[PDB]
Amino acid sequence: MFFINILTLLVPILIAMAFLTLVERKILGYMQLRKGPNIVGPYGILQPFADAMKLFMKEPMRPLTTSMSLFIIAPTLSLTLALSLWVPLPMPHPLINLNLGILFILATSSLSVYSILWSGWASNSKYSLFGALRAVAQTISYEVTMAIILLSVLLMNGSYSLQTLITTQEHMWLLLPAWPMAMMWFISTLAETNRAPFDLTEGESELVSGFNVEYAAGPFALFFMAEYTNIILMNALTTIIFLGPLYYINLPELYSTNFMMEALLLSSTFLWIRASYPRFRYDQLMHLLWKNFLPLTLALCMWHISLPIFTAGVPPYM
Amino acid sequence: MELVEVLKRGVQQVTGHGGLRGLLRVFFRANDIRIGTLVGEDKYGNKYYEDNKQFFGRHRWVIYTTEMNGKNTFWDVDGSMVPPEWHRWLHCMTDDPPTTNPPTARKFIWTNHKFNVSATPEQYVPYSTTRKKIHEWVPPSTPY
Amino acid sequence: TYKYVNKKEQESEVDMKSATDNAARILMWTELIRGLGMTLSYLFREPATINYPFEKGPLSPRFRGEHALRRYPSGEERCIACKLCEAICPAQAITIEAEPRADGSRRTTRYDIDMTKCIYCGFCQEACPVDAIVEGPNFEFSTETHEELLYNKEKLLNNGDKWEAEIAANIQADYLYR
Amino acid sequence: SRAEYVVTKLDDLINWARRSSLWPMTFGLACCAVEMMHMAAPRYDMDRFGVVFRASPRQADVMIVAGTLTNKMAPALRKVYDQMPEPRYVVSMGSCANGGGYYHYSYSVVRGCDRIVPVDIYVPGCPPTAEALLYGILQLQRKIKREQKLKIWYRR
Amino acid sequence: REKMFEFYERVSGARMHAAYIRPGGVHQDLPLGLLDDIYEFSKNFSLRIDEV
Amino acid sequence: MNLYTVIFINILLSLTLILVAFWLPQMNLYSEKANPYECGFDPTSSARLPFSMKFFLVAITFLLFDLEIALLLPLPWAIQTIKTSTMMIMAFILVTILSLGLAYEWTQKGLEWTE
Amino acid sequence: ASATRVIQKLRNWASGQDLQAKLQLRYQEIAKRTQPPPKLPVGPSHKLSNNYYCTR
Amino acid sequence: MWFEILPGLAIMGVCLVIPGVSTAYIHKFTNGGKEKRVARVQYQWYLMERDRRISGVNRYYVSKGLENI
Ligand SMILES: CCCCCCCCCCCCO[C@@H]1O[C@H](CO)[C@@H](O[C@H]2O[C@H](CO)[C@@H](O)[C@H](O)[C@H]2O)[C@H](O)[C@H]1O
Ligand SMILES: C/C=C(/C)[C@H](O)[C@H](C)/C=C(C)/C=C/C/C(C)=C/Cc1[nH]c(OC)c(OC)c(=O)c1C
Ligand code: SF4
Ligand code: SF4
Ligand code: SF4
Repeated sequence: MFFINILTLLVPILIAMAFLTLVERKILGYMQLRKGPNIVGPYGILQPFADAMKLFMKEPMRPLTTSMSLFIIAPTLSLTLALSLWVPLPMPHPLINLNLGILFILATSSLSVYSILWSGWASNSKYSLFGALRAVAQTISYEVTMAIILLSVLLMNGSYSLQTLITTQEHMWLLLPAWPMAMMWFISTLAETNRAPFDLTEGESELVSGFNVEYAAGPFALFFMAEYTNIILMNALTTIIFLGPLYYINLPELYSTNFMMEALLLSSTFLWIRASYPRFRYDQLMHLLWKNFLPLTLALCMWHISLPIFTAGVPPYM
Repeated sequence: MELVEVLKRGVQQVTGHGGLRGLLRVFFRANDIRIGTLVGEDKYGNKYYEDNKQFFGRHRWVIYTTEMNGKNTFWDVDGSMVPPEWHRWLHCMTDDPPTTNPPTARKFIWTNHKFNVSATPEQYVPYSTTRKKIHEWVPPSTPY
Repeated sequence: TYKYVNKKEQESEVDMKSATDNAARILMWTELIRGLGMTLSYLFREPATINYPFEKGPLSPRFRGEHALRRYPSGEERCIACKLCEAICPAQAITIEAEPRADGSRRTTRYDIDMTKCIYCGFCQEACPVDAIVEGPNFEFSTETHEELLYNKEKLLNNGDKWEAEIAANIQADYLYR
Repeated sequence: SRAEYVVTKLDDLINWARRSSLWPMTFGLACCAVEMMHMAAPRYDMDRFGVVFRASPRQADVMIVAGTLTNKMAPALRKVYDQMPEPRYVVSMGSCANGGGYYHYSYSVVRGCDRIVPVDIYVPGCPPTAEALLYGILQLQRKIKREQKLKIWYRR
Repeated sequence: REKMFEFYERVSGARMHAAYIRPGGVHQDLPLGLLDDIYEFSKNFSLRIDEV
Repeated sequence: MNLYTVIFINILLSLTLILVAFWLPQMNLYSEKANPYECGFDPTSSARLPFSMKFFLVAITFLLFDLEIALLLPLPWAIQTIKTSTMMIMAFILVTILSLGLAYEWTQKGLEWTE
Repeated sequence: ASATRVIQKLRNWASGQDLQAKLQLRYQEIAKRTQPPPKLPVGPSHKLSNNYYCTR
Repeated sequence: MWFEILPGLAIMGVCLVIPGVSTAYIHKFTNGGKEKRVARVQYQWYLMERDRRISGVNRYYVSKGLENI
């Protein structure tokens, strides 16, 4: 009965990941005054499945200069960590209930940067090495602020358990007492997931395709499934943390439906953002995060350390 | 209110193709279920519609026949299947359909259109249309 | 007369009213929200797409497309092998041979257009004194082999008979501009 | 037979996936590449056929030769074509690519991209209108639809 | 640009390579009704520049 | 045990898709296909040569700040102490010297990338 | 043009412009695709006299 | 038009609700119609182990009330 419960997590997520590729191509379409896919199936609904099938019948590439062990490991790691980020998410009851879920999300997210690094390095190509060394630069940019932002929000929550955020937001979104951190949190998630205007590791304009330039076929498909799963998860995580869905102990179906509506809406804003802005320069990404966000995040960390103290609003341990 | 008018046009388009079979046939062949005015039809079976309220470029369109010259074109439609009389109207090179301004008849004009025959056994094959230039000597057929 | 695109240094003083506006611009990302608005407005505009191949892009009667050899209303070929289309062709795309016919007429035994040399300039259409060679309105004639794009006389006369109904009306709509 | 029938429908299945996802390589040479950008423009929106431009030849299915191929660029065009994973298709677009075009007699021009790579579809014009290229692209999908790889494997 | 290509085609018959300006003048005169369409496009084009 | 099961299931899917990708397609290997990519021309040198890091000082400053995260992450448990004055004073100082350290590096052109 | 008045208000406000007055799409204000025949004028050397070529 | 985006946006929506609803129900189906007991601290884990021992069927979720004394 637990195996059936994995099915009803990993399969709906994978289906939802695929259609995000369709929603991306049609929202980008209509925002660009065109229609996006709409021939492959009714309104393109079969277009995601065509792309998947075609990619797994495409010849896979084994470049002569490549380090095969890491070349193969990297896409496999990418998609594993994308699916593993989901098992602790409470919706409103998580598949795996962890006391330090927030750290499991932080630690799993960091380890997924090594799929970019190892793949790029293992390709033994100049454009793939440029892409990898932007993954290093991008992580050094957003890592420090992203952890501290979480610390600030969790001092109103009382613990690193994700399931306790449901109870913190019983009467109010954390977005209100924390909208400065949500603004900084949201931009971090665009950097965490290599999403425009921060698609610097890929960055088709400057690097031909960045880290995955030497990847074709099914191995390259796994990288994308990982990229789009993370988009849903990071916005799903942002919905739990800051936009707490309605939770009634008698209507757990209500929390999921409301959780989905806000997660879909936030996922759309990622697609909305990609259609609206030019791409950052990856040196300027560091300056954004270290010279703007970091000074503000440290101050808000000190604000939220003191805030429960001088209002006697310390969250409970349990 | 306006939202209801929109659903009115939506219903009117869903039921305006003659049954469920009609709506599925048009929707999966053209991926479009608008309701134009039938402007005419050709000897091959293409139907020509128009709606001048649409913006220039979608105000005229053709639903290709499902069988032309013995080929099955239920799914395989290509723009070369429009004959030359409608080719001019369909491309907005004029303003009046052939049903009201027919082309001048000629005895050499093709009666039966022919679409792109590339890849098929009807395909054109180039060759030289001149005759031999240098004529060779023919030896006697007898001993000397 | 000239104008400055990026000059504005008629420096004003930063009022507390104005400084707080600069800060709200920077902290609240206001100009970046304006850009999000412009792409949101486009989402609710009707797309400019047309439903090809069921809908076609507009064309004019002058459109320079596929070539064709025309006839007179009696069915006689218009081409008299003058070779002026050949002398003008910028691409040397036309090859012609001629001789007296069986009835004595001046007619071509060969007439080729290598449609892979042609630049579709329409100059042959202008040079022809009897409207024999024209560029019809066809543009959907891509092939699966190079050799199918070397048109000899039979192919070009066949295009003439295929498209005459439409060619004749385009000349009727445009010859007065020529 | 039953197996020969099943192989036929499996053939349609794999073809359909390749017909419905053609990813041309971001790659144009001269003025013909401007009309290829118009086919991507809103009016024609090749994306609605499942046609997405991808920069890397590893991720690309189709190479559209959209402009003149000079001798200096001939080896490089072949190299990016070799690096395309198979199956892979070439659309030759324009007189320059088709056979040299306006530069057929130039000392520096390859008289047709089909001396360098195998070409599937030839699109005439200088340039072909975006619809002409679109007709050619859709004529490549029908060519794939006629593919019979699985059935031929069965009869080997 | 797709609309400006329409003005190129209505005078010359080609969307891009018009071959329309020639030593001594232009090849053909404007077709009737072309200046209205150029004017209709021009009255709206500054809004397009504004959006960009 | 559940958390071990769900992750093997994740790994097996990633493995299973990896095997299908390599043994399902029809592969035609030759030298010119499997050479590295570099925009159509041959690479002029291997990609394993040194690649100068213009942000190296920020890289090692990330390490120092990374460990200063490890000191602030116990705070959610620390605000449960009776010695609230102490907990708060230590917290304020810790964040303030991280800020003072950051200001010094910022003013020393330390955040600037080496040209 | 076919857009409801609610979506017109939404997209006018989001853009900050009056889109309805200046639409990207073309409807009826275009020229008719079949115009009457022209009658183009001759040039200044279409005279019958006083028009020797060597003087121009 | 823009509402043609909805068919895919609606599929994605249904997909994202199956995880939450299926997990909530599966927990009730494997825990006697009750929420899966959460054990954050050792004390709560002790209560589950005691409940497992006094149930009589070696399942912590088979509660015994005043019927049993
Ligand atoms: C070199 C870096 C230095 C920069 C950083 C300096 C930080 C200095 C912070 C000083 C703030 C301490 O603020 C101090 O908080 C404590 C407890 O929180 C308050 O103390 C009060 O509350 C505590 C419990 O909370 C009671 O037990 C106590 O009797 C009462 O006095 C003090 O009234 C207040 O003055
Ligand atoms: C990003 C993805 C997409 C789908 C985009 O929408 C479009 C379709 C891709 C574009 C823009 C280019 C595609 C191929 C290519 C490399 C063209 C050559 C080119 N490119 C030019 O500029 C960009 C020129 O500028 C004067 C040129 O002369 C030439 C010759
Ligand atoms: S259109 Fe130009 S290039 Fe083509 S055949 Fe005529 S004169 Fe030659
Ligand atoms: S087609 Fe016209 S120009 Fe060419 S040879 Fe014949 S008559 Fe002369
Ligand atoms: S065929 Fe004509 S349009 Fe195309 S590249 Fe050559 S010169 Fe340019």
